[PDB]
Amino acid sequence: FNDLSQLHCSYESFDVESGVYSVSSFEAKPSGSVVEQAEGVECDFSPLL
Amino acid sequence: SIPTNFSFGVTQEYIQTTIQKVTVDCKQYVCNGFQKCEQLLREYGQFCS
Ligand SMILES: *[C@@H]1O[C@H](CO)[C@@H](O)[C@H](O)[C@H]1NC(C)=O
Repeated sequence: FNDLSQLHCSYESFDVESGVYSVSSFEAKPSGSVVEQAEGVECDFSPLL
Repeated sequence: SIPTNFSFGVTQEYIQTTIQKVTVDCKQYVCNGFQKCEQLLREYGQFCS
């Protein structure tokens, strides 16, 4: 549910000790994707035209 | 045997009184935020605790 939930389940009790604790971190979401390393060739239609 | 000349000798020493405090997140370090990993971590559980 929250950081205190993780802290409570870390100590396996409803009561814990007062202090400073390290809870699991979080990550900024990726803004998108980029795909640029190799591009293909184009089909030829000049003999058609 | 009595001295006649003297010097003020310096002497340096160091005491490692305090190693560097560290903390570590369990699931972020081991698991890298991919949901099947967290599903496969809950059985081990209290190792992080
Ligand atoms: C005592 O030692 C100092 C430094 O080594 C030197 O300059 C001085 O001449 C000495 N004196 C005597 C009496 O040996």
